[PDB]
Amino acid sequence: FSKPFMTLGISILYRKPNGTNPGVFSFLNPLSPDIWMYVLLACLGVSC
Amino acid sequence: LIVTTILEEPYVLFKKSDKPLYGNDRFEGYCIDLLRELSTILGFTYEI
Amino acid sequence: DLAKQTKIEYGAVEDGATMTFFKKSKISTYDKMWAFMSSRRQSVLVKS
Amino acid sequence: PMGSPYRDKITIAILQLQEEGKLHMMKEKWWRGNGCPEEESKEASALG
Amino acid sequence: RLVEDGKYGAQDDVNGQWNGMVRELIDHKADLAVAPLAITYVREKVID
Ligand SMILES: CCCCCCCC/C=C/CCCCCCCC(=O)O[C@@H](COC(=O)CCCCCCCCCCCCCCC)COP(=O)([O-])OCC[N+](C)(C)C
Ligand SMILES: CCCCCCCC/C=C/CCCCCCCC(=O)O[C@@H](COC(=O)CCCCCCCCCCCCCCC)COP(=O)([O-])OCC[N+](C)(C)C
Ligand SMILES: *[C@@H]1O[C@H](CO)[C@@H](O[C@@H]2O[C@H](CO)[C@@H](O)[C@H](O)[C@H]2NC(C)=O)[C@H](O)[C@H]1NC(C)=O
Ligand SMILES: CC(C)CCC[C@@H](C)[C@H]1CC[C@H]2[C@@H]3CC=C4C[C@@H](O)CC[C@]4(C)[C@H]3CC[C@]12C
Ligand SMILES: O=S1(=O)NCN(C2CC2)c2ccc(F)cc21
Ligand SMILES: N[C@@H](CCC(=O)O)C(=O)O
Repeated sequence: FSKPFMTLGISILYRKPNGTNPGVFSFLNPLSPDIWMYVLLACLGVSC
Repeated sequence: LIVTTILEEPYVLFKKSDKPLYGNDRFEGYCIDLLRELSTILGFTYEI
Repeated sequence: DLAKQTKIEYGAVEDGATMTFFKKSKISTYDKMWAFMSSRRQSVLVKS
Repeated sequence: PMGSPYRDKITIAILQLQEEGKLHMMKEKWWRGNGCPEEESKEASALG
Repeated sequence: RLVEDGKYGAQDDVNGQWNGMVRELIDHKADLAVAPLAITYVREKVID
C-alpha cells in the first residue's frame, strides 16, 4: 500500500428513530382522560 | 481424559451452526470454555 | 449494546475488511459478533 | 475420582485463572445477556 | 502457638524463602495454620 489518503473506522449504520412531535393538545397529557372527566364531573357535581 | 459433563445453560450447551458439527466442537458455554483454558495450562487432550 | 441482543440482525459486506476484522479479532465483545455472523452467514452478510 | 494426580494440577490451574481475572472474564461473557432494564424507566406517567 | 515473625507469608524473591505462617508450615514447626491465610496461587504450590 501507499500511505493513506483518507482515515477510516468501522462503525454501525442504523435508522434514526422517529421524533414524534408533542402535538398541540400536549398539555392534556399529565392527567388521564378519565380524570379530566372526573374533575369535570366534580365541578358539575360539587356546584350542584 | 474422558470428561463427563451435562447440558445446562449457560454452562454446557450445544453449538448453533448451519452445518451440524461432530465431536468436541458440538459443545459450547462456560465450562468447556473453562476446560479449554485448563487444557492450555496443564497441556492435556480431552474428549467431551 | 449491539453484541448483547438478538432483536436486530447485523452483518457487513462479505469479502471485505470488516468481515476480515471480526474473523481475526480476539476482543471478547467482537468475537461474539463473529460468533453471531458466522452462523447465519447467508442472511446477514450482504454482497455490497 | 477418589485419588487422582489431576486434582492438585487443576487446583493450581484454577487459582492461576482468577488472579488473571479470566474466571471473571468468562462469567461476564455468558451471564451478561439483554441487560434486563430497570424499574427506573418511567419516561411517561399520566396521572390516573 | 502464635507466629514469631508476625507476618502471614511472602516469598522474598531474591533470596527466595517464605516468612510468616507459610514458613512455619514448610519447616514443619506448625501442623496447622488456622488463621486468615488466604488461598492464593503462589502459596498453594508450597503448602496444602
Ligand atoms: C383543570 C381543568 C379541568 C376542566 C374540566 C374539563 C376537562 C374535560 C376534558 C376531557 C378530555 C379532553 C382531552 C382528551 C384526553 C387527552 C388524550 C388524547 O388522546 O387526546 C389526544 C387527541 O386530541 C383530542 O382529541 C383532545 C380533545 C380535544 C378537546 C380539548 C378541549 C379542552 C378542554 C376544555 C376545558 C376548557 C374550559 C374549562 C372551564 C371554563 C390529544 O393528544 P395529541 O396531542 O393529539 O397526541 C397525538 C398527536 N399526534 C397525532 C401528532 C401524535
Ligand atoms: C352529577 C354527576 C354527573 C351525572 C352523570 C352524567 C353522564 C356523564 C358520563 C360520562 C361518561 C364518560 C364518557 C366520555 C369518555 C371520554 C374519554 C375518552 O377516551 O375519549 C376522548 C375524550 O376526548 C374528547 O374529545 C372530549 C370531548 C371534548 C372536550 C370538551 C368537553 C368539556 C368542554 C368544557 C366544559 C365546560 C365546564 C362548565 C362548568 C359549569 C379521548 O380520546 P380521543 O383520542 O381524543 O378520541 C377522539 C374522539 N373523537 C374522534 C370524536 C374526537
Ligand atoms: C419510525 O420508523 C418507522 C417509520 O414509520 C416506524 O415503524 C414502522 O412503520 C411502518 C409504517 O410507517 C410500519 O409498516 C412498520 O411495520 C413499522 N415497523 C416497526 C418495526 O415498528 C416507527 O414506528 C417510527 N417511530 C419510531 C418512534 O421509531
Ligand atoms: C362528587 C362526585 C360527582 C364526583 C365524581 C364521582 C365519584 C364519586 C366517583 C367517580 C369514579 C369513582 C372512582 C372509580 C374507580 C375507583 C378505583 C377503586 O379501586 C377505588 C374507588 C375509585 C377511586 C372510585 C372513587 C369514586 C369516584 C371518583
Ligand atoms: O500524513 S499521512 O501519512 N498522509 C495524509 N493523511 C490524510 C489525508 C488524510 C494521513 C491521515 C492519517 C494518518 F495517520 C497519516 C496521514
Ligand atoms: N471498505 C472495506 C470493505 C467493506 C468493509 O469491510 O466494511 C475494504 O476496503 O476492505
